[PDB]
Amino acid sequence: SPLHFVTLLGSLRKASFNAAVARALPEIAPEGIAITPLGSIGTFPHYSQDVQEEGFPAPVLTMAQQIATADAVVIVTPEYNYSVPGVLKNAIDWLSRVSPQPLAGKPVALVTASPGMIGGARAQYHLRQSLVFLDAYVLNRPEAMIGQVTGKVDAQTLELSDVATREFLARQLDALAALARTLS
Amino acid sequence: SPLHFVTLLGSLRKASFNAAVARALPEIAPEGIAITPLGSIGTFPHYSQDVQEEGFPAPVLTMAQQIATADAVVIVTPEYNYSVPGVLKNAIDWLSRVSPQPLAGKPVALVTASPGMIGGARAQYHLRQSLVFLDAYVLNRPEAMIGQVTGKVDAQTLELSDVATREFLARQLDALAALARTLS
Amino acid sequence: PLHFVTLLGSLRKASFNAAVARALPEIAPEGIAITPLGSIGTFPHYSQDVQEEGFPAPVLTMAQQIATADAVVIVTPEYNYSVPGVLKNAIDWLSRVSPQPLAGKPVALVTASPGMIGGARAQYHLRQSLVFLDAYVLNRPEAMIGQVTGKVDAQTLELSDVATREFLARQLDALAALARTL
Amino acid sequence: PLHFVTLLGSLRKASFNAAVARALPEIAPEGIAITPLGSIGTFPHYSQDVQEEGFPAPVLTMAQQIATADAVVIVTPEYNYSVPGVLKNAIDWLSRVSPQPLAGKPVALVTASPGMIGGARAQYHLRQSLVFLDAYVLNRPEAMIGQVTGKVDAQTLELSDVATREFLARQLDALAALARTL
Ligand SMILES: Cc1cc2nc3c(=O)[nH]c(=O)nc-3n(C[C@H](O)[C@H](O)[C@H](O)COP(=O)(O)O)c2cc1C
Ligand SMILES: Cc1cc2nc3c(=O)[nH]c(=O)nc-3n(C[C@H](O)[C@H](O)[C@H](O)COP(=O)(O)O)c2cc1C
Ligand SMILES: Cc1cc2nc3c(=O)[nH]c(=O)nc-3n(C[C@H](O)[C@H](O)[C@H](O)COP(=O)(O)O)c2cc1C
Ligand SMILES: Cc1cc2nc3c(=O)[nH]c(=O)nc-3n(C[C@H](O)[C@H](O)[C@H](O)COP(=O)(O)O)c2cc1C
Ligand SMILES: [Cl-]
Ligand SMILES: [Cl-]
Repeated sequence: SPLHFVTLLGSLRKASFNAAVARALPEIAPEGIAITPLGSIGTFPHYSQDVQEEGFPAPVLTMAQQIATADAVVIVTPEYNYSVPGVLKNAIDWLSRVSPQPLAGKPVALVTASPGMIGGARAQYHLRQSLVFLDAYVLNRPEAMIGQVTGKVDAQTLELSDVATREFLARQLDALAALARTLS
Repeated sequence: SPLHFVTLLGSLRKASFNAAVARALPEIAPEGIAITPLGSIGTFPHYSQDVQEEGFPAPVLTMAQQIATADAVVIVTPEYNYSVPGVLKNAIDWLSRVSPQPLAGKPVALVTASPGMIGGARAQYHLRQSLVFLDAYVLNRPEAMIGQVTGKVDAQTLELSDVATREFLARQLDALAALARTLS
Repeated sequence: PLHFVTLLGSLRKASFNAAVARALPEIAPEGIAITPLGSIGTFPHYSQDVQEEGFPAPVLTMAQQIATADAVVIVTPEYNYSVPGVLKNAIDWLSRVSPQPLAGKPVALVTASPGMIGGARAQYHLRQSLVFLDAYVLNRPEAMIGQVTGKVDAQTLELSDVATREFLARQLDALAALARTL
Repeated sequence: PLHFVTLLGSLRKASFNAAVARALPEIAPEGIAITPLGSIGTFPHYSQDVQEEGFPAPVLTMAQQIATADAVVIVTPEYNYSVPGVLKNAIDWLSRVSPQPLAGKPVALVTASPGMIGGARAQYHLRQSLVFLDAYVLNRPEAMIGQVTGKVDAQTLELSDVATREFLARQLDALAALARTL
């Protein structure tokens, strides 16, 4: 049983640490699980009910269908102002108005990375609150808060090289895989 | 002592109930307090550190200076997916990177309106969490959650006419005024 | 073939949440037996010192009834925009138990309140603790019983409101489907 | 000319948060007297039934020491991603007091933990209750003492760490400025 996971990325900057983390998920995945990245949340317009009425942005239905046809989603994001980046919450707001709504019943795992010690934990719980409304099924264990990320991805090379973080994340994908196969 | 309050609006749609609420604040204000609306959060680009480096969007510094020169801010917003609209969190993310940062030390009052019973309370507390980081001074009492807003603003005329809601909000501005004069 | 237990967050005899909790066995969908756990009020305040002189008997007892239950329904009021301390104290004791009763446990929440918001805030704080305990907490439908005052007979102390009974039976239906699935 | 009281969220003799709480009077900026409130452990579990037979004596006592204090420093661990039930129980009792001691009260929070996060999650849940109580809770600087194990002498039970003592003295400075301002 080959699973397909897609990753949703909360940062827009080229040198993003969270992006480096996301890029590593596919090389980290345990055999039997392919992982690809979704489109950029940066292509979405700001959510407006007027825009919705005129019609859903193509990039939003694209992301909706890729999530819906995926076996699980891994959300990978920094924490902004003790919460979720507004850009990322904005992508969530759009996906939440689609019918059928793509996150409903969808296995979901969260990963946050910060240069600081909290490792973006404040973000994960606000994001959970929204996901309750969307009826996603978010993995409780293990939680992935990557503090001091600056020390875990080597500079100029962009890559996540920290061995223990790769182990941790690889095991989180396994649990996500097990969660998905159990709601199947 | 004449105070000046500005209002930050969380919805983009023309027929927004929260917009109707905001529009009423100035006619509601107690003598000695002028209230004007800020620019639209819809003119901001998605927050990106790359964009920041190239330079702050003009609409962001505009809003920063209007807030900083204001005696207090009233934030008026719907709740999206049990949290703050991503568009509004995105405007918050931008303002948070300005120097000096405009919300630091700023008296702030929150107002949320929902057609439902919760009246957007889930949003107010997530928004508070962010505002702690920004060092804003957000009014505890009275809290303004306007549930069943559909019944409180008359249709086709756009206006907030519910007498008790106007009283409640007018008294919340007074408390905001008292909070501001006390940090002065 | 399905057994649910109820954990109650108010101690006062005339508690609105207690009324709600008593109706659950009555309105439950057939094939579902729902029984009440013991009172959270018999726990001492958590303390690691006390724990190291062995677990309070009722703590092991409740741990036992939860662990071998198919699901837990937590029915509680909201105190100060959050979970009642006494309820949270129960949850704290249970979280230290030998193997921890709530790991993997299907859970539904029900809050009741005289006010507008119906204990909504309490639920989300509770969800955050349940994450750490690896409980599987039902998303839909959420049960917030605001304006409880008019839905419970002031004498008799039974939730009269028919619509509310029907709603809770549906939440039970959903909680069952969550349990069988997991 | 400034008086702060401390409210402690752990009951265990060898509590890391207790160590932190004892250092506060020592490192306090001159002109600031800091004394400990009574133990939250002497409260019974909240109940409206108990309340209607009059408030537990220690509840009125603590209400009294808080109300006439210039500020409160709440020092507590994090239990299950939230506030310890026993601490929350104290807060629950205080919230019902005659006039409520925390309305308008300047407050700083300090959490300590062996782990990375240092009780961060606890603080934000607590802030949500304090909103309803109209406490004025200091934003900057926030004091999360992660990895507390290495900052407190295992024998002696005093927070040895110099940097941490210096940080807390600054938070006290800030809490004072908040108090004089309000
Ligand atoms: C607007 C803004 C808000 C931020 N808020 C937080 C925060 O609340 N907590 C935190 O640890 N870091 C915060 N940061 C710092 C980010 O954690 C850090 O910039 C991180 O590397 C961004 O992730 P990225 O590298 O994937 O872009 C914030 C940064 C910005 C620009
Ligand atoms: C994407 C989206 C998410 C929403 N989330 C919530 C919610 O969590 N709680 C709620 O009560 N209403 C929610 N609503 C409904 C809004 O409360 C309602 O549409 C409101 O009138 C919008 O405010 P406005 O009239 O100022 O635009 C949501 C609406 C949208 C479009
Ligand atoms: C200490 C305390 C705190 C309370 N906090 C809230 C609150 O934050 N929101 C609310 O709607 N009701 C609050 N209430 C009121 C309860 O919702 C109400 O008393 C309810 O009936 C208690 O549940 P019960 O009837 O099952 O005992 C509080 C009550 C007490 C005693
Ligand atoms: C019931 C319980 C729940 C706990 N939950 C957490 C938690 O969520 N996060 C954390 O970092 N530590 C948690 N801890 C560990 C405490 O942070 C640690 O025991 C700390 O030393 C307690 O504070 P104290 O030393 O002052 O008693 C928990 C401990 C207990 C007993
Ligand atoms: Cl930062
Ligand atoms: Cl809706």
